[PDB]
Amino acid sequence: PVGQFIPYSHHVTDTIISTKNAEYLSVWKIDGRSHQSASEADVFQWIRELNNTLRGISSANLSLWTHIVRRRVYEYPDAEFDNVFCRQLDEKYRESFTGYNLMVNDLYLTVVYRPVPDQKKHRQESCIKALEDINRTLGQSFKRYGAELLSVYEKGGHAFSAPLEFLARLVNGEHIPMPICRDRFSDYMAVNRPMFSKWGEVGELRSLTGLRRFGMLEIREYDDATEPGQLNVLLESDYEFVLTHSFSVLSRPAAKEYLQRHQKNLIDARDVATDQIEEIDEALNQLISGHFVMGEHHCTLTVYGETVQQVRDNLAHASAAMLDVAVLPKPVDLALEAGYWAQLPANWQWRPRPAPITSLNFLSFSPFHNFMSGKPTGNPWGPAVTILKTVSGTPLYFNFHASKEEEDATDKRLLGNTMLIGQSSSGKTVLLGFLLAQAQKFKPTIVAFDKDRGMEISIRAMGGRYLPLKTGEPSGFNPFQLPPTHANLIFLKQFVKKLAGEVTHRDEEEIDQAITAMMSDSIDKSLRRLSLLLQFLHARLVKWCEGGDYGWLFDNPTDALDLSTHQIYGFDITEFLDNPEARTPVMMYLLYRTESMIDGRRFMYVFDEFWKPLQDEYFEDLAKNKQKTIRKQNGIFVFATQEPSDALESNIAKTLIQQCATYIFLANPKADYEDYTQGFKLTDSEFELVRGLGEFSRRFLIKQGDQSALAEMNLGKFRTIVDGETVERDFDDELLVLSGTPDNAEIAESIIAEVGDDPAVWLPIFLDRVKAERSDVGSGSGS
Amino acid sequence: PVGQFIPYSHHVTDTIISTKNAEYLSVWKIDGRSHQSASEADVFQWIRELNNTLRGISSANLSLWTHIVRRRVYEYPDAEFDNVFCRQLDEKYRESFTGYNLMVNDLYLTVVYRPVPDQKKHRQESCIKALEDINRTLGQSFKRYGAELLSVYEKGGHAFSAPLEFLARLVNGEHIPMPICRDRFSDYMAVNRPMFSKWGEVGELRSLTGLRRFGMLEIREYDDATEPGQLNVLLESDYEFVLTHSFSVLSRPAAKEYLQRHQKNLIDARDVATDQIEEIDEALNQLISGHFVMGEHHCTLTVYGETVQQVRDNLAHASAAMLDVAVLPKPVDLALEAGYWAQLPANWQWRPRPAPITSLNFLSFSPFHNFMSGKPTGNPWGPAVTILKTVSGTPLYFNFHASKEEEDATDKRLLGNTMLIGQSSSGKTVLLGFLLAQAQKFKPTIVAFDKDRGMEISIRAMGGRYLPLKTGEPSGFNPFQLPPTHANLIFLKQFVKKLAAAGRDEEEIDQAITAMMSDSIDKSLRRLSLLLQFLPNPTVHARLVKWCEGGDYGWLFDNPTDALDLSTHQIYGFDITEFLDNPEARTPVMMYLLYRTESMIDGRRFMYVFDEFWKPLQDEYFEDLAKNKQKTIRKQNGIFVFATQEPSDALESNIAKTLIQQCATYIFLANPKADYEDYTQGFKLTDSEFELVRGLGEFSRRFLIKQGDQSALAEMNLGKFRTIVDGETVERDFDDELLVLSGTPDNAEIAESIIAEVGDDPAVWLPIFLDRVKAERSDVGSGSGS
Repeated sequence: PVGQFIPYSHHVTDTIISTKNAEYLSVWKIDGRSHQSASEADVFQWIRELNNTLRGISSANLSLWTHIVRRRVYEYPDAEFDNVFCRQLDEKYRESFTGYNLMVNDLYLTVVYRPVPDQKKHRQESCIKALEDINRTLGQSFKRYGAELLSVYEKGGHAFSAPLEFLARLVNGEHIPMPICRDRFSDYMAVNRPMFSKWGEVGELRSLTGLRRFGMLEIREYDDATEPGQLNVLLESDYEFVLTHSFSVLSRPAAKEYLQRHQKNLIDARDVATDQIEEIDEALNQLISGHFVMGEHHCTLTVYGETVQQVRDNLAHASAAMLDVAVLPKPVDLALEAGYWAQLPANWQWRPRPAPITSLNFLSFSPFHNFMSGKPTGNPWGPAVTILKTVSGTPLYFNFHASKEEEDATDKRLLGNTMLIGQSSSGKTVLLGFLLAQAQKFKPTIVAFDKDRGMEISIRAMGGRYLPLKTGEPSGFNPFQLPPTHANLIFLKQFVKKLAGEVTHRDEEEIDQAITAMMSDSIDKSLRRLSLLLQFLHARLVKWCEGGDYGWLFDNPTDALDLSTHQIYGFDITEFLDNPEARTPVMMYLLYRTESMIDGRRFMYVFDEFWKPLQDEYFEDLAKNKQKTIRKQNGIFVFATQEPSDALESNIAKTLIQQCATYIFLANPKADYEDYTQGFKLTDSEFELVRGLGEFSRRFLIKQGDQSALAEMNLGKFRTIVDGETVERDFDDELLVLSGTPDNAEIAESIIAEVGDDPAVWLPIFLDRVKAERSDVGSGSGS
Repeated sequence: PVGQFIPYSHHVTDTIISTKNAEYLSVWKIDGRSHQSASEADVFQWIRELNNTLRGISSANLSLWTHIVRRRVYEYPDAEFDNVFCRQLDEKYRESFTGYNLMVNDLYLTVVYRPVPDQKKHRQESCIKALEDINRTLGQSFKRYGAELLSVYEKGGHAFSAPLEFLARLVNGEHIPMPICRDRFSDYMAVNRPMFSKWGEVGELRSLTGLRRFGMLEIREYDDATEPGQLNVLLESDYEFVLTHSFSVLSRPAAKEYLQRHQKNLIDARDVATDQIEEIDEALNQLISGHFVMGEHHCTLTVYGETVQQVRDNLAHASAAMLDVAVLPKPVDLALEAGYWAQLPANWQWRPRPAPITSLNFLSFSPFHNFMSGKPTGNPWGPAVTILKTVSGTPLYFNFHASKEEEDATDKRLLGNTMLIGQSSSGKTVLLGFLLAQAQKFKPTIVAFDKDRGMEISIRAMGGRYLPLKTGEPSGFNPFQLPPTHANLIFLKQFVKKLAAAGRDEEEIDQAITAMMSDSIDKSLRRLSLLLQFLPNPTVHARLVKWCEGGDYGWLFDNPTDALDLSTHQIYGFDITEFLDNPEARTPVMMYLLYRTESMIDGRRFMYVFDEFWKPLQDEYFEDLAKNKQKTIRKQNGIFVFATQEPSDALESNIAKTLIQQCATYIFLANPKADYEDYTQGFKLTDSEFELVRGLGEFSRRFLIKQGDQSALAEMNLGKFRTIVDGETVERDFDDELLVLSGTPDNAEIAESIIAEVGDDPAVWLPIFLDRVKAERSDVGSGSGS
């Protein structure tokens, strides 16, 4: 049958998996350091640190199985928006990938402990303690690597097994979420059994997504040298394959005996003393000195597909890309019937060929892969944008919340803050408008604070509120002046930031309590109450000058209910570089209102030049306490500053950098310098990349946690429906997200003054008309 | 398994590999000598020179194994052009090759020294010295044979050891690049494992690319009367075969004793086969003097294919083609298995029948005769173009980077200068355009100096500039001379070459003119106008103004700048049509053009193109800068290609003879005139190659291509149609012979139309205007006048 060939039986604890041969397993899901944004000394230092780690995690009680699974992305739920602009953008982006081969490649590392009644239970508990020590040391040496211990999807429904299903994805060919029952896992739990041909050419695998066929390659006689990332040319890899590097650790005297027999072979060659006995004696010296640790090893690449000519084509391309880098893959005959059963990490019996390798040549073969999202689908929301063009590589799946320095991981969901920095108008607002437009698939309510009349047409076409501020016109927000919790506290803050220990600090709290007790008795009084509050018990200055603050509650009604009608809200903080005269009270009560509003969804506070308005100590107290409370309770801050080396002088910017998850560096030219390496936590290669992309390349360095790569937008794509359609250029709905100020501002104002409700169906029609007039007559006629 | 049948062990030195029985191999690749160019009686002289070499290194430790491998060439890449006209020409030429005679054959020779603890190391260190001596001898003897000693290939990505890959090709069936590693080669070479069954079955070879089958033919006859090319009739056939000849040298007592045994059985005892007893006595005295060397020799023909009826058909067709040359093949039974392991050059065990033959009957059965075929890959650039219609169908794979007897040091990549010889432009311009398009395949920086408005449509459609430079139109000023880069020396040389024509060393006077000209820093047309309006204050500004003629339209001086894409292109062209000396017109404009285009690109693909190359290079400055420019530009990846209309007029000069001496690929087009003591003296042909060039004809564009020491005829043949395609609606080719051939009244009107009638940078105005050329000239042009 099939159940005798798969050795697992979960009977111990969360991370450890027992079996019938009394072995124990523990699976890690890693997404390692990117192999595109680092120097050669950095990857050499990484391999040296990993070898110094694995030198202690040794001594014959260990088997490490590194799996590199390149898999299609069937789990991605591309869905609808229920507004026509964002659905049009999703349609253009989804069919803007003309054969991009959307595959993601995750890593796994299986740690297997094998030692060689109540005493057997004691030995089992000793293996549990020993493997927990191994897992603790491995997690302490994988802090840069993003290695989540994979006993993490527990208690979903009725006790689902997370160190399982990866051991199903090897054996079934599809990620089936395994249930834990009081039974054995080898009975009939692994459902989709594969079958083999009688000659052993290509095996078949009857999954639920369709019948597949697979072929394998075994690596033998690899090169005597070892590049650190030597076999990373199989990550582009149009294969949907599974790579398995098994290293079962041999002890020191067993490895010394193996080199003794190898020297006996190389010295008793029939009159060919090939002078190769000078590096194996050096290897014996490194073994006795303790610099190495050797063990048995086999590498199997199982490439999947269908229509066996295509499987053989993939096998031939894999053999070509392997022999390019000086390893020799032999194909497999009927021993493939054992080789797939050598895929599982409890398979010393059906092991194809145990080549003894040193640990440096094992870490040099599986060091780790390029950059993707560690959770493509599975975030606290859905995946925001399937960003293409990690440059010559996989997709991105850009998320606002990925990871951070994982200390005290409990009592928090995930840090979600992002810093979308870049040079002034060099491709910042188009990316921010695109991300805020694409994020609407799981219903957030974004609140934006602009730089200078930017992102206007995007938020206005999304259905947003977007009041544009001018401070002279009476159309503006009014002081609401009715919280029945700490009206005295907000009267204190209003008095001190209206006079602008402010000036003398003499009994202003008595003025606040007097105006509260004389005016508010108790609830639901109108502009009579607001007029008493404005008049008597900005303040003295506008009271004696009559000019400069018309936009506040100066015979303006209580516009306080306007935070349940729309979803996107937008305020222009353009003419407010004169803080703390005007910018900090306005944003003080705006952030007061919009922080009293928390609707449970992702409240995305979008800032443009966040260091400009937040220049008061009240916003420092908010950037401590409110930032902790909002990044706790399903809130997301999206900053976009422009001059970060001019922003780094304030400590508010420092404490907002230190609590920010994902960074985007867009178009920083050579005018900026080595201060990206300190504060922003970069290496030298990442700053070299962001300075070497140039000025008008419109691609950005994305960095999440300890991973970094590049990303583009690719606004040139076309599709083929039956014959090859026209080139779309992604230029329809591109001037609406770029937000050129005069055309979009004038036409948006005039056609919200022409048709009443804010349209997604009628605003871009005449917006397209008024943009096409300029873009056709002004740019084609005169030459 | 198979690891006991394939006898190889580790590399011992750079070029010598080992065996599990302590034999030492060294693999040469022999780009063999071209035999269908001189095959009257010099073939016997080549065979006698090779036998006089092989008698020197007789050395009964030795065993030679030579392999003729016909391979269906797959490594020639598809040519992505990123153009429209040149891509159309590449598509038309690629569909022009349905001529099924692909399969380049390459010839290898493995020298196997078989030497019959620390003493074993001494044995190895003596066998290395002996095989290095034999390698030096065979290198000095195969100098004209295009030899290359296959070394350990020190950078593929780490180290890739490539005499081993050919040793893989005998056992695997494809060029598998075998990486050198910490394991003997007997355990990991045989990737594609063979299979054999029983009586009535040919061998199977289950490769990853597809299933293959193979049969074997064994040479077993008592034939003596051999010719030096008796088995090159298979060198044009289509089997994808591997033909192995093995010759292990018999020792002198064993050779004399077995020759005594065979002569007792043959030339004596009352039958004697009269009269075959005469050669044996003098040959026995020659063997006691060593003039013969007898050796165990066998030969197998492994014929590859698929669909075993087709393998049996190819075996029967090879049987007929070898029965044509009085050789009797035999099919191989179950000993095919052993016979397949008879191909690897360390197996004296699995040999079919080690019958002894002499050295001349081994060097005559398998000499290094080869149809000329260039490198498909491996050249430092991309391969240029394949051209068929050579000696018996096999393709050529033309390449500029072909070796020579020069390069005493291996400093540059490969010598790559080329020149065409032909009279009256008899289809020269079409060949130069057809080479320029397939050179535009791998993006070069072409600079051309055309003769009389030729190559103008090809350059203009290829993304070129093509200054007309003519003293006859209402326009014409295209020269600037304004910014100085090598100011004092080069503009001093240009001034003294512009004014110095009086019959007297005005060098310091011109130096003071340049010193008063440079006023002061970074000046424009104001500075050039100051240079024009400097006072006379003898050889003076008078002849300068009167030999620019005043309002210098055809001339170089008194111009504005023409700064428009002088460096941001890929193809530049100039004309020297109305340029002849007295007055000195052609030399300063050529000096200025070579000076400005010297430092165009230092490092990437550069190709100087010259038409009538002996015409501008006449003065002594051109000799000095030609020698220095060759010596410093051949290292900086700048190759040349010349073309002349007369051989004898080009051989009249001396610096032109120096440039002839340093070329690397000659293409002799067509000469019925054929002055005898110029082709064989200056351009270095033999007598039979010159007779070939004379008998080539006068209008057909069949040309003798000679590169290295190989020579073969070729025809580019852009006049051939086809018979089938996927879109079965049209199967004839007609175009692109009227755009590269570039008749000057067509090119003048194409330039006038691209200036005034339409206006376009790329080749997008072309095809209806090509109809406006062709159909309009055929209907209302030549035939119907008025």
